[PDB]
Amino acid sequence: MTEYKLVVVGAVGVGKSALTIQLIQNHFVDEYDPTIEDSYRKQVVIDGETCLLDILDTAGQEEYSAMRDQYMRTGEGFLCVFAINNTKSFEDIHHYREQIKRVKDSEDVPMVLVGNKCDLPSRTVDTKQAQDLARSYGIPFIETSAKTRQGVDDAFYTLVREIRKHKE
Ligand SMILES: C#Cc1c(F)ccc2cc(O)cc(-c3ncc4c(N5CCC[C@@](C)(O)C5)nc(OC[C@@]56CCCN5CC(=C(F)F)C6)nc4c3F)c12
Ligand SMILES: Nc1nc2c(ncn2[C@@H]2O[C@H](COP(=O)(O)OP(=O)(O)O)[C@@H](O)[C@H]2O)c(=O)[nH]1
Ligand SMILES: [Mg+2]
Repeated sequence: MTEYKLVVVGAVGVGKSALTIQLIQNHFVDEYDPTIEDSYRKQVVIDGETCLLDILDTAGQEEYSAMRDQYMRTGEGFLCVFAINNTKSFEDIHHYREQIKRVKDSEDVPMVLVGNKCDLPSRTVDTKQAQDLARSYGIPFIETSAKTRQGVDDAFYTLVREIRKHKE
């Protein structure tokens, strides 16, 4: 197996847990303890490669430590998640990218921008806005629904592809 260490980041309530559990366990959790942080492992084939995905679903308080810095820099690629009905979560993306670039000490870290909850009727964050930000960082952008499972496999598999590209 090729191992890939993925970290899922973004504001409380954007659906980091629901995206992870949809990929790992194939069901939608309506309630998942917002404070619970953990890593989940999944064997999957991506473009014919047998991959062991090790996925950190981030949680807890805004706390900076040498320990947390160390845990975060073991990530090889980052899923940067906002909700399409949460303007603040979209505005917070830059902050998360800056903390990733800081602990990785690099301007090129594999990353995918994810707009989650695309099943929801009214959006406050337009696809074009998110596309614009993705093009600026030079990363892929995908809209997902942890609820319907739309885009979920594609989001994680696209991040693995970015990590492969980075390896060259
Ligand atoms: C996240 C993250 C994170 C990385 F992506 C990379 C390296 C990190 C190193 C660290 O020591 C700490 C973090 C980290 N951990 C938690 C974090 C955390 N919490 C509270 C909300 C939910 C959570 C799961 O994101 C955990 N929250 C934030 O920023 C939240 C905002 C909202 C209030 C003001 N904060 C600053 C901000 C902006 F836009 F300026 C967004 N950062 C965290 C962080 F950088 C790193
Ligand atoms: N409608 C809808 N609700 C979602 C989606 N993803 C997550 N949720 C809900 O949004 C809330 C927060 O999700 P959670 O995964 O706990 O967010 P986290 O704090 O980022 O882990 C929960 O009530 C979830 O059921 C989605 O794609 N569509
Ligand atoms: Mg969660």
